[PDB]
Amino acid sequence: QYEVIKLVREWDVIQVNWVEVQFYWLDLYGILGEIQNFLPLETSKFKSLTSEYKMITFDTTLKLTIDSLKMIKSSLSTFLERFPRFYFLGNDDLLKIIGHDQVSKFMKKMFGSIESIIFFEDSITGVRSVEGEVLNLNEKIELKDSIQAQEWLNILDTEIKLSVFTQFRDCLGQLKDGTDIEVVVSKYIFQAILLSAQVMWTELVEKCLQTNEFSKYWKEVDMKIKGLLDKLNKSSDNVKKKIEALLVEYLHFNNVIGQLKNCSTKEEARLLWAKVQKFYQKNDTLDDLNSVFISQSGYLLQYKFEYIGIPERLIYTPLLLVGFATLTDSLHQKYGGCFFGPAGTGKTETVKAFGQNLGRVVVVFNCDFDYQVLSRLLVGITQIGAWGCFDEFNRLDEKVLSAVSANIQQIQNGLQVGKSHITLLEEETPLSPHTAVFITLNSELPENLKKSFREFSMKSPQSGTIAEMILQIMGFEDSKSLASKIVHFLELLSSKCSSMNHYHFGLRTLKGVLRNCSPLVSEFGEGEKTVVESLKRVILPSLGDTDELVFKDELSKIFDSASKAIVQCLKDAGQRSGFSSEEFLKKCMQFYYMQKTQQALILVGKAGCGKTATWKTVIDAMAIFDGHANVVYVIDTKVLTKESLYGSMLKATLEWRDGLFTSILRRVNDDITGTFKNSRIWVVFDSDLDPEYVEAMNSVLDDNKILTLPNGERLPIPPNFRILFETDNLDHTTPATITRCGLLWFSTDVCSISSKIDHLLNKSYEALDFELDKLKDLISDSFDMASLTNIFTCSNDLVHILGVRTFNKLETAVQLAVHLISSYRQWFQNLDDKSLKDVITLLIKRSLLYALAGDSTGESQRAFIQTINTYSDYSTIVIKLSFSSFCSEIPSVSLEAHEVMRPDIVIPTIDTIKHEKIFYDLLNSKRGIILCGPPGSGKTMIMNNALRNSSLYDVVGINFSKDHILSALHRHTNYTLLPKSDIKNLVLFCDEINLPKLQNVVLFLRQLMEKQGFWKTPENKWVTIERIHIVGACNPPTDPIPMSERFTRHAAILYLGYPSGKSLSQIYEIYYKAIFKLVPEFRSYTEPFARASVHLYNECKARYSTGLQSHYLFSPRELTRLVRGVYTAINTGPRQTLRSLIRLWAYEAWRIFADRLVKEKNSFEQLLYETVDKYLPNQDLGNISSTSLLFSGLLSLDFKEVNKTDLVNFIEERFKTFCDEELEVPMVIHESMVDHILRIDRALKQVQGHMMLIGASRTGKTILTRFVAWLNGLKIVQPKILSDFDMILKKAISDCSLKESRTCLIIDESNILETAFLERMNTLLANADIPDLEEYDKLLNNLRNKTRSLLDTEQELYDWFVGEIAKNLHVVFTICDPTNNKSSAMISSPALFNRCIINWMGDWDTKTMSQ
Amino acid sequence: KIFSMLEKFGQFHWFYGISIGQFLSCFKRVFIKAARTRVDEILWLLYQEVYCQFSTALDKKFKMIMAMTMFCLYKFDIESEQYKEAVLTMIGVLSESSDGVPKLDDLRYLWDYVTTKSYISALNWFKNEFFVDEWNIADVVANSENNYFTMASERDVDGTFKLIELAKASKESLKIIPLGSIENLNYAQEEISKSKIEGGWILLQNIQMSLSWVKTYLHKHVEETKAAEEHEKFKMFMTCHLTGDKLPAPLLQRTDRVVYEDIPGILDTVKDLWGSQFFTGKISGVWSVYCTFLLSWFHALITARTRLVPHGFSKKYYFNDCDFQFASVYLENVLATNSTNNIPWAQVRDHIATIVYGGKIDEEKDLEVVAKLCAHVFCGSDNLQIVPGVRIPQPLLQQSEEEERARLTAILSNTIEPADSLSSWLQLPRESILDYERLQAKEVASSTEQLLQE
Ligand SMILES: Nc1ncnc2c1ncn2[C@@H]1O[C@H](COP(=O)(O)OP(=O)(O)OP(=O)(O)O)[C@@H](O)[C@H]1O
Ligand SMILES: Nc1ncnc2c1ncn2[C@@H]1O[C@H](COP(=O)(O)OP(=O)(O)O)[C@@H](O)[C@H]1O
Ligand SMILES: Nc1ncnc2c1ncn2[C@@H]1O[C@H](COP(=O)(O)OP(=O)(O)O)[C@@H](O)[C@H]1O
Ligand SMILES: Nc1ncnc2c1ncn2[C@@H]1O[C@H](COP(=O)(O)OP(=O)(O)O)[C@@H](O)[C@H]1O
Ligand SMILES: [Mg+2]
Repeated sequence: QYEVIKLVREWDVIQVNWVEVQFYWLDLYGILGEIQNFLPLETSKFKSLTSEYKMITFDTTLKLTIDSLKMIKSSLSTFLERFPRFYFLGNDDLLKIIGHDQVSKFMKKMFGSIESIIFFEDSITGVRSVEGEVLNLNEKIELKDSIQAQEWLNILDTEIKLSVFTQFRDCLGQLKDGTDIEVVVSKYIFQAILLSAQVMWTELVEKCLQTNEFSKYWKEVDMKIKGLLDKLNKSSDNVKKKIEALLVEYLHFNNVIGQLKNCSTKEEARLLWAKVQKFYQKNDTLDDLNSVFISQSGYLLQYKFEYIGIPERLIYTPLLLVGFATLTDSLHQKYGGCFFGPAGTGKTETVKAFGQNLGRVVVVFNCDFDYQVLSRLLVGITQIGAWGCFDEFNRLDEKVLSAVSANIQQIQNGLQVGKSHITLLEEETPLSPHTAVFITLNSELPENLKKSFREFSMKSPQSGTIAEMILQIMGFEDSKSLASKIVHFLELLSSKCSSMNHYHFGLRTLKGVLRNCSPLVSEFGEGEKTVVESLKRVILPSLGDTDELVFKDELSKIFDSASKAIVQCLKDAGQRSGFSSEEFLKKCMQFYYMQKTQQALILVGKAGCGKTATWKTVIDAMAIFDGHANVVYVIDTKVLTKESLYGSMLKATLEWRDGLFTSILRRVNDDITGTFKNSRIWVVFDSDLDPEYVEAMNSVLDDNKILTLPNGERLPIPPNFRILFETDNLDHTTPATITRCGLLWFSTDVCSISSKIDHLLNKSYEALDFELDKLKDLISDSFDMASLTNIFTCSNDLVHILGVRTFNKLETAVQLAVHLISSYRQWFQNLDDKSLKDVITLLIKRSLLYALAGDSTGESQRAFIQTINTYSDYSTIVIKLSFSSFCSEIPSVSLEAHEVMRPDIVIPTIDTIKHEKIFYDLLNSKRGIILCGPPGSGKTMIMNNALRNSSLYDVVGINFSKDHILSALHRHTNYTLLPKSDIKNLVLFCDEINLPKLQNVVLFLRQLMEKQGFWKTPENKWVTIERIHIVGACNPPTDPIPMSERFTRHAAILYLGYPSGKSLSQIYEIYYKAIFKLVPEFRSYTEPFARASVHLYNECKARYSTGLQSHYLFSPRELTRLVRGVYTAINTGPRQTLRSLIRLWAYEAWRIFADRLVKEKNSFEQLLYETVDKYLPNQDLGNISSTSLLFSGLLSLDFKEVNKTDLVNFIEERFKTFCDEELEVPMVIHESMVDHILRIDRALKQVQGHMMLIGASRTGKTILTRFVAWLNGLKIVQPKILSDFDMILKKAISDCSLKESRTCLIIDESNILETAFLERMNTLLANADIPDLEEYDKLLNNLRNKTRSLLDTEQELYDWFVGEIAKNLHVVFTICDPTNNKSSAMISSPALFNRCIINWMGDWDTKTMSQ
Repeated sequence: KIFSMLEKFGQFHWFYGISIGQFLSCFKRVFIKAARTRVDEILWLLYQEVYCQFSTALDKKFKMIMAMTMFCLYKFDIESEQYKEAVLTMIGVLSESSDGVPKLDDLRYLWDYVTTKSYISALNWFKNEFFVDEWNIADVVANSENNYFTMASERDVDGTFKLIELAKASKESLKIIPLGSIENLNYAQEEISKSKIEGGWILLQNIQMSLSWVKTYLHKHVEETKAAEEHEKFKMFMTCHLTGDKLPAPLLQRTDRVVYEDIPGILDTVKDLWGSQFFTGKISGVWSVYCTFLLSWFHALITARTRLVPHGFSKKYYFNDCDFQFASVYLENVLATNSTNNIPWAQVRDHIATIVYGGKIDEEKDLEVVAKLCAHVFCGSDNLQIVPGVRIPQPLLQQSEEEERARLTAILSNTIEPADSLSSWLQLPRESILDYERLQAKEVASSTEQLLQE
């Protein structure tokens, strides 16, 4: 329970609905309650809901809240009758409007043409258009407190209508009295002047049509066009818009009159005059609002006198007039108009223009936007009588498509019948006879909707005439030639260029070019130069290199025409920040011109082309050029959720909590310090273009420039606040944002490989803290670009795991070389120049080796060593300075017999020391490290060894899956974020990095490595990281999810190959010595067993490849398993002999290697006999057949070879006891089952032994596993089959841990149903357990109680718990018919394959089936 | 083998599948009702009954293919080998896949048909010399115990009037209830309930318009019930469209399926348009009836040309009665508002060929051909030949509406349509229609070869 006072403190304590009502009431009391007398019926409803709200503030109370919501909805429904424009607004918007004193910005939604209301002393005097045009009422409406909201809204709407009528009548009276248009244009609104000019034009053409003359009125309208064109430049902005939008209509008049004059016959002229729209006026009717009607092709429509302002006016073309006449013919019989064709043909604009020409504001719908807004808008339009244009109607969802098609069919039926009332939204709504419905299409209309409409197809309109008259509007001398040239260029651009998905060259991009040419033509002057420069600045940023070549060639072909201070500023900014080219200069100028002309851009190109460098250097050049103080923000979009990015409001309480972008916009809009007068603020969104993330700023990117927030707030975007998007590709992007936002395309790299090598070194020295200058000169002279370019080009021939370009690994090379040279600083003052040169060259050689050859095989590494040396293999530098070898650093280790079973013990070979030293070198360089290789090769092992034996780094234990790391990191770091230790750094061990599925966490790692920090989600603040590094290990190309180069580019990639035969022989020789210290009398045989083991391993690797069966994968982990099995056999056996030892080795090798085989077993028997004969020629070896090698401890106290008869008699007795005590199955007992159960028992006795069984159905794998489990005393658990799987796994772990219960878990293939279960068991089987699956604190305290009954830091506690849960848990996976996709995914999964032992029971043979 | 051929028919289109119980019922209908012996007479009766039962579920191409495949299957087992070689040779010549003179009494007439390039006559050779029976709509409805019928047809072709004629001939009342809105759905539900509880025929137009009703309501209606109540002369009908979205397959399997073909009689559809027009308006009969006559002719030549997909048009368009209505109201308006009787036929020509009849059209050549047809029809000259057989005089200034209506009806009635109505009347070259017939023959014969090779 919280504290109530409207405002609620500590809300995180039916309650959801209650606090939703609380938030709605907070808004209601803040707007109406605390502006109230403007709604008396709503005031009575407010009082009733106040009584109910004070009553509640529980089933009756919830019913009262639902009744209050229904009462508010019914109050809006009553506000429909008496007003019907709130349907453009939501419920909360309608409430805040009925809450015009200090309220605005919502009239654009309901009217569509007005922006603000002009007031004077609590009285309405006029409205202001969106484009700034000023409207003056005929009579000022006096506003009083007691007038209702709907009442003054209605009187304002009627006053607007009557004022437009009055101004039109006055304009027509002035025009008929000989006053020219350039005198009346400065008084009244554009709509009235437009209607008067249109009516006067119609009357004059009709009057001169009765006889045959046209040249008089043609010359008159030409002179009027010239007068308007002369007056345009000497006018204000609103007057400029008025003169432009009237001069386009005067060009239309001149076009019509010129077409009429050229007609040979009067019948042809009458035809063409019937084809053109006509504007008449009736002088008999007393009703003022219907005094003007519409004539087109004989049919008649009526004017409605609605305010339009000065919207963008379509240029009049013959296709436009044909569409107008088609809509006229459809609407005459009360039908609707349907349009279809290719995209970018002007369907929505011709519908908008047809509505605009009749003086009615159409309502335009866009589709991608649910059913409720569609139904509400349709009801509002049918009540008002407006018109409601369904854009991308084919793109709507099928269910809402059927619903809105039924609604449109009902509307058309009402229009055909002429019904007074329409039944829509289960209510009898008044149906005006002035309504209309229009649909535009790109498939076709549904047939039930097709039958009631008129489908009309348009092509691309006469873009030549459109461009000509647009150029004529702005005042170009030769509009027609330039228009023909530019439309020809756009056609050739759409024809010749590549079919890239963002190459759009329709009419919209041409209109954008013409729009953007205006400041450029003011700055440079009219002609071909201004249009070619606008064309360059619009089209060049989005083209590729060959696209740029075609663009340049064609532009030079057709067009005749072919600021040094800003160049100097870019050069100075690049020199100051350390960046460093013709391509870089071209991209800098392109971005400069876009940021001069466009307010929003997207940055895209190949990874590491210099996009961040480009925009950072242009922003610094803007700082030094314009003098503006520059602040820059870089945001990674996908690391945070969209709700966290744009302001997280909990839907439970509907309470607004600010986001980081929301906080940035609030700081921008508030402007507390006032520095914004000369400040341009930049937020760069550096991640891929998610349509869901980017569509929240659709109004921001467009001309609206207003941010739409979920709570209804509207924070403006100033012109100096520009948004950038850094991405890699345009795969998941709609063409709407592509044409809407400027696109800068980095086709290839900027080269500058000589210039690149200096920035890395300079920032390396800048990141640090007489000899410094000398070492800098030595490094710079050693970095000879002539040899380095050849080495880099030759480096591409090697195979690279996680293939990253050579231009993107130079960071690792330079950082490592600089760190290595800086590490030897104190031993530089007492040595000659030649030895310094040799040492520096050798260190650079090592850094280049480990950068350009890390991700290659050992053979490829040696090949690159040889080639680079011709341009040693294990060269090193030891503590004067001298050249030495890696081989001399190998130590010697002598472990105990029981120390073999510990997995954390490695044996230091040459490659182990080499990998550990370079891992230290790269870690101390503060660079990310990724090690790749086949499973079992020793990546995780070498990282744990390098991290445990060092006094400079600590270990964080994090486990990954398909679906965090920072959660455990919060318990090891201190808040800037610092490591808890003041000496050792902290490094992030992130294992199984391929496991997350596409990805947020990989981009979080990229954010931590690149920008060296992250944004705190609940606090919306930037924290910088000081001493945390990131490492990982996977093999991407062999995984049955490739990563973005933008992440792996910031990390060093090294390949970790399999140990050689000699290395394996040495390490397992030491293992054999350790286990043979138990039986010292046979210590002289250590070498033959080791050589036999490694030879058998490589033979099994070469023979039984994965190309035969999927699970035929052999890795040196099997050898460790074999040695551990041999140790467990020796330690739990009697005094053995040489024959006993060789038979034990043969049995264990057979069990480890051959148990995956189903002929193959005979081949393995032959191989075992061959290896025994070749390597161990001992007397009476034998015991290599399947039935000749039976080892078990089921008969006595120790492990030894057994005879068949006693074993089978004992197992029959135990099985009859099992049948008498456990479930009874009529099982026939045969030799293969005895062999299988022997191997299962020898697998189950091993600590942390997990297993999975492959075989055909009804082979008996589960029943034999259950029998051996009962025989071996384990506790059986059967999954009674995500929440259930999680709880049964938690129950198994808790029962195993808190009660010390040794469990055998039998998981069948039928149990798994989704990939989440597979991921859960993959996590559980990868390490010992999955702790992720107040409960955590309860488990921790029970863990402490158990530990004290049976260690202070959480690390040792966690390790002890892991060892306990590993020792007492075994899991068995029963899987059958591996041809199944789910079964194949389970087997081939890397997490479950490595830990479990693979058992192929296979199908029955002839002999076993015989007995 | 014939069941395999019918399954391969069902493989081509969604509407052409068959069940097995229907096939067994058709087989037992052979015996429930001498070719040199008794067993061969049984086999002949089996083939004839099966063909007449399964021929009306197909269009002209599939039923003609089925007829010729069944004839080949009969002849290839009873007749000798040289007959099979000659048949495959002539079929390969028909599909332009094989060349060679056949090895030569009925086959002489077949060769005469083939060398004359009269391919539909070659199909009639099969259908007449072998089969001696054909089934119409009345034969289908009379010879079936089912109560559901699906009568599909191509767009711009409807056979509702055929079912009305059948119901009038059956002395049974037909209820025509179109769909398209939720009110229409409620009306259909209450009407079908009233029919199922009391009786009387119900016919639903375009249930594909209510394909949502198909998957949810109709599926729960017809599949979740047995045979309906055995009322006297009480049945339920349904119609659909072949060219659109597929309906639910089990609903097809649970009903007898009929495909209705077109009626492209140009004079017949002029008569159908003229006889259904109740002439009334501000302009009684001085020019409105003449303009309606010209518009009926124009709609006839434009709705018959759309049947020839690759030659008459460049794409299968669909013109319907709404286009006729809007053209009629435009003609009424231009005639009413221009009483000087110097009627601007250019306005009518342009408004028909750009907005009224040129709206749904996309290609330029099809706009050109519609403009050509409208210019030929709406030329407005003193004497015009709407077809090479009929000449239409303009109305004189001394008649009423009744005299002019009777005169135009008499001009319509005495006309006899020639056999080349699709060629001579639509102003098309005979070479183009011959090439279209050749392409149809090649498609049919290639489908037959593909059927017979498996
Ligand atoms: N003149 C230059 N030529 C080439 N590269 C340069 C130059 N100057 C600096 N660089 C380096 O090029 C790098 C290019 O990084 P870039 O921003 O293009 O990478 P990205 O992965 O595509 O994107 P982001 O880093 O924004 O996520 C810069 O980080 C900088 O260190
Ligand atoms: N008279 C005109 N003058 C200039 N541009 C036009 C004109 N008519 C149409 N357009 C162009 O047509 C585009 C409208 O695209 P449209 O074909 O309506 O696509 P959609 O139907 O998906 O909205 C506009 O961007 C505009 O540039
Ligand atoms: N040089 C080596 N010395 C000892 N053991 C090694 C060596 N190289 C690889 N191994 C074996 O490789 C296995 C580790 O491989 P890997 O799967 O990468 O690590 P983990 O098993 O910890 O996930 C260990 O079981 C170890 O026995
Ligand atoms: N010796 C045997 N070998 C194979 N199947 C047997 C044997 N004895 C009994 N069965 C049958 O096998 C069934 C148990 O097999 P089970 O292991 O559950 O199959 P799966 O191997 O597919 O899991 C019993 O119901 C029994 O009928
Ligand atoms: Mg591991």
